[PDB]
Amino acid sequence: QWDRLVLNTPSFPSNYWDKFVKRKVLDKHGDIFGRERIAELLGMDLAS
Amino acid sequence: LDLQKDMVVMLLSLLEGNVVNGMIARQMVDMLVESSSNVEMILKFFDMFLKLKDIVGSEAFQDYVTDPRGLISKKDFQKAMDSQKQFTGPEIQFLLSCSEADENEMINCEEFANRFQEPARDIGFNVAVLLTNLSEHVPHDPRLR
Repeated sequence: QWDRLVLNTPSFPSNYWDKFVKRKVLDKHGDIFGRERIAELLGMDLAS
Repeated sequence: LDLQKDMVVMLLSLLEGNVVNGMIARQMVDMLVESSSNVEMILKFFDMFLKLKDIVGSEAFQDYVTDPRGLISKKDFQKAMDSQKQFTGPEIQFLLSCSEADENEMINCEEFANRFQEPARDIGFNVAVLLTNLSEHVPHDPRLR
């Protein structure tokens, strides 16, 4: 419940080395869940 | 489909008592390899409709569904299927042909996704059992992989 607060934060992976977790999650999860829905959950700007 | 189940039951009976790398198991693998394209077609039928049931319940697909009655037009169905990127163009065309769209080109996705589930369950399970049996009793056969 608390970790739900960092998903959309611009600095989610600050200490963890993998800085592309959001990209990875969106690519596997997005077709079945919706790319825009995943981008909103992870605070990603698809255009940029 | 029930007749296919009976035939697969006969094949499993032929496999009764089979040993690893048994002659009858190897002959059955040869028969399946000889029928490769048709076996592939049957497996693709089962896989396509299982994936259809999985997709129709997905949030992304339901986003393309908008009509109050819950019916999706053929064109919205095509758009939704393309987005999921799990079916090919010919596969989506075949699904549209099977969809049984009404006079207004509206598909009842729930009925379409549940139509072939119960009828194909017995033969599907028996095919899974046959493949598992053959795989476990003919371990090093790249053709069965």
